Amino acid sequence: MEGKWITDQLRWKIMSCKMRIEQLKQTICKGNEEMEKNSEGLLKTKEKN
Amino acid sequence: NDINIYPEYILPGIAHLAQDDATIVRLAYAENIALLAETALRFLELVQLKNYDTELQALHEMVQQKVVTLLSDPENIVKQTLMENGITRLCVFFGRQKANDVLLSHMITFLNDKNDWHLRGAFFDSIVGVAAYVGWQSSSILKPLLQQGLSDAEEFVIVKALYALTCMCQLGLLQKPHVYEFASDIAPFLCHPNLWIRYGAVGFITVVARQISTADVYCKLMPYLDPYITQPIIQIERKLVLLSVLKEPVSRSIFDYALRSKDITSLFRHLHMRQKKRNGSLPDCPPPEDPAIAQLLKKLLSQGMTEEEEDKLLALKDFMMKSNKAKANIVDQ
Amino acid sequence: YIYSCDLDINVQLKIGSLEGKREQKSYKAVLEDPMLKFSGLYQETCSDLYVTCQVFAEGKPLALPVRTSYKAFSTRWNWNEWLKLPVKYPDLPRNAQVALTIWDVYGPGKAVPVGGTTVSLFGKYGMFRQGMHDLKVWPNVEADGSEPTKTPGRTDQMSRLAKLTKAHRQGHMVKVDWLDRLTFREIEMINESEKRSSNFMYLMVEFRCVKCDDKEYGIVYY
Amino acid sequence: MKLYVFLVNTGTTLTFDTELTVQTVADLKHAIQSKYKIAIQHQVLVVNGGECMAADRRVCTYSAGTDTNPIFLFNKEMILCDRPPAIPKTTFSTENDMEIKVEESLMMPAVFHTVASRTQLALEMYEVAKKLCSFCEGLVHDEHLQHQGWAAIMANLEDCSNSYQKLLFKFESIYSNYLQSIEDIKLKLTHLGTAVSVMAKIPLSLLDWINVQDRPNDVESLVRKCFDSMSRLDPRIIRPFIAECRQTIAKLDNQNMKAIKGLEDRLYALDQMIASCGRLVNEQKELAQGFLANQKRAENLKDASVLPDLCLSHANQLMIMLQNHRKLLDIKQKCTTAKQELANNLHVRLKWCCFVMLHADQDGEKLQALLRLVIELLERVKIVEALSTV
Amino acid sequence: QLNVTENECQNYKRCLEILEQMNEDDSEQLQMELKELALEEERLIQELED
Repeated sequence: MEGKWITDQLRWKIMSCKMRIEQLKQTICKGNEEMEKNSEGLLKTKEKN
Repeated sequence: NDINIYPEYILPGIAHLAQDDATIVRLAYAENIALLAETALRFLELVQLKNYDTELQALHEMVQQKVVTLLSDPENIVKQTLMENGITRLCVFFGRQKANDVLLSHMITFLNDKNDWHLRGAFFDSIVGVAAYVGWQSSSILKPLLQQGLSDAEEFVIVKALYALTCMCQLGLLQKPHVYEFASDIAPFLCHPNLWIRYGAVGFITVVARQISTADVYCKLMPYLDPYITQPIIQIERKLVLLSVLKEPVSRSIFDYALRSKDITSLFRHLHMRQKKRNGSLPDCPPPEDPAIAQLLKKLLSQGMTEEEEDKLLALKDFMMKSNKAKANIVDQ
Repeated sequence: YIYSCDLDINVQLKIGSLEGKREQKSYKAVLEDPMLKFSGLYQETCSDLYVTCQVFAEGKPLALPVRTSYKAFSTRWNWNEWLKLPVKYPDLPRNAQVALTIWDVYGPGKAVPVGGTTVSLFGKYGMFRQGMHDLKVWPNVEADGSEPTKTPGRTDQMSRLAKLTKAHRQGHMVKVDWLDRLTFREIEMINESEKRSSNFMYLMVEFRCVKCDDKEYGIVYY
Repeated sequence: MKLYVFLVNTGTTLTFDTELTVQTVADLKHAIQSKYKIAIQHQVLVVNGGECMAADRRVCTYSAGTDTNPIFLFNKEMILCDRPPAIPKTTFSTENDMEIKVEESLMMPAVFHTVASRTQLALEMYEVAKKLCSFCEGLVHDEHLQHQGWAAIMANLEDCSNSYQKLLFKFESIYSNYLQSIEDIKLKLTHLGTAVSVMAKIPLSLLDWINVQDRPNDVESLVRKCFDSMSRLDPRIIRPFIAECRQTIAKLDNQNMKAIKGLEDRLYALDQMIASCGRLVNEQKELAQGFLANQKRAENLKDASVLPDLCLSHANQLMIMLQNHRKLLDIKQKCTTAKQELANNLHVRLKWCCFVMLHADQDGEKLQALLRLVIELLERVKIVEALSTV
Repeated sequence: QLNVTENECQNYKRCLEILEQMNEDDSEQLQMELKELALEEERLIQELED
């Protein structure tokens, strides 16, 4: 049981590192999409202006 | 005069006006009646300290009886809501001596039509609470309640079920058999595609890992745990890493459209034969009700049907057949 | 038009999707705790949540945190559902405020609702709305329901567009139809400006029309 | 004699007045509920090395309840919920004022003509330090009292375990020889089929009594009884249930929990620290008395003791002693927190044993069934052999 | 008595092998997993920041 707890700690650490990388990537993707939409709207408005 | 009027009038007024149509009024009446029982109790304690206990016993009996009588209201939704909200130590008036005794029957009477399956999860939580001081030996009597909740309608009620699961794992007293039973059952349900259900399952899993813990965890579950853990990398005392170890939950939508069907029961046998093909000797495709079965099978296979699916698919598919018979009977109304 | 006293019926409605996107993903708060990644939005093509909705008469609770049934939004949050809140029509009708939340995992250890807003059950003049009232989102925060509600959901350029559209569609337009077409065309430009507007969270709240006059009936408390 | 009680569940100081000494048995429970923050429904208390208090017997019946031999209390919900024993320490207003005053005194500069106020503050600080040392001594006593409540918990575990082992191992061992007795039962079941045939062949003074006995033990009921007795009597049903009962016992059997660290080994260090704190309080009192004697010396110093810097020296000594005392106050607060710390550390093994208890409570329902079954077996052997003779 | 001793010992031995060293093998995985995931998370944080 003790070894199981230690291994759970370490393996959950590695997995949490991966999961954090993943969530950061998802947020970056959402931000990039928002930026692209804003850039498109800005370009259209700039042409009209 | 105040000491004398406390119980006499307090119960008198509480009852005389207790009769009211408003279900919310009745639930409030219940919560306030609990408060007023605490009040009369403090009044008796102060009288004892100031100025035998047999009156105290009669009062506590009246308290438990009042809790039950309140449970007699037809607005079962009202009772469920009031209990779930107040907690009130679940009326803390009869305990295992009588709380199990009359409370088991009272909750069982709730086993009517499951329209409010959310109320079903609420009742599961309420049973877990009643497990606090009523289930040492009737814990198995809840195990039949465990199966009944397995018969519950709401998948949100299913998340509430995993919650109350961990809750009993704390409470316990009927675990070992039901313990391994739930371990095996979840093993296929591991990749369960219900984010609420998946997370609450990982949580009940960590709670059980605490409760049974020991090497018992390894042998009993870790084999059942292997059905989901992509890697043995998790703090089983934790649910987030635990799920991280587990494989990604399968598309519940795909089986649901599969679930949406009617004759999948025989299609279920066909899927079992296909699994045997995966691990066995079935090379051929029997002559099922070809159009729908074949269409769905090809759609799923081309969809990316992977190796690990079929087993947990069949397990939760028996669960499905249950829930689907449930839906068909609900169509009666 | 109708008086609220007679009905006193329980609350029920339909489900709609929130306009506010999950750009509220706590980038730094994500950088802190591992649980949040377990967020349904954090890990799905879209985000489902556990709905919570209640009504409080100027802050006094009058119903339960109603939650919708199991439905799919992890790939598209398009909500096509109904919900029956626990508030009677006459129940605390005066100053009643529709507060709600949706429970979605702020983390594996943080699965709960963090979105809330409060709006009066009736309108700014007292008429009840049984029609969709898209709500102003208060992300990373939940509803309060008080008369001084801290997360307004329902009661300017977009305001002008909406008010003019309501007036015209009420039957307030002259036989010169050409404007209505141009009216919608320019409402298109106004909505385009509003959508180009960012750093805001919104939600579409669809009050279910009542089969009593069979509309988004305007009820007034009495 | 006022009741002395420590919530063995907390092993914490929550005493009772003699006012409840002679009141009803439930009076102690209601006192824990009201005076103590310990309700009734989810609560428990028993006699260490003795039985759990009944509803009638007085404490002294199991002589206890003293400041050195009190009764042990357990909040049922305490382990029922995870509830690492909460130490939501009451308002530290005394401790907060102590901290504020100590900070001021450390920030207090040398006193020139302020010697009287400095001596007054030093005396107040010494009295407060003595009061806090006494409170911490009572705390170390309550730690030894948690140790005594743990002894009581081990005794209660041993007792309940003895009852459960009695019933269980009784039914079990009885079946153990019942194995050959099981072959005899098989012969009896052959005779039972024979008796069923005879009764079919025997439709219908001592005969009157036998028939009366037949009225509540109908033929179909007895046949079902024998059938189920054999079926659940599936020897594995015991041997597997045997492993089950052994597992319940083991679940009780957490040896390391009781032998935590030689709790007396650490309690000795705790008592030594309490002694050091008392010595510090005595030294602070001695320094305050020296400060009074020094006020007298400064008053008489106008003529014969004209050496300078007396007031500055007094203020500096007061500040130094205040800093020293505040230092020990640090260990005092550390022990205040270690209260809840060791409380959860115990609640761990507590829950271990308690869950063993609930599982073995299911096991004991099974064991009452096993009694009933072995009884059915033997008593039926005799009486139903008679009734089947026909 | 020996029967009860066995009733405990058989169950105890059941999981003893069931306590598979697979995770014991997983123990060394953290060593390679740990520093690499640390570098990866730092890079992901920098990317998210930009």
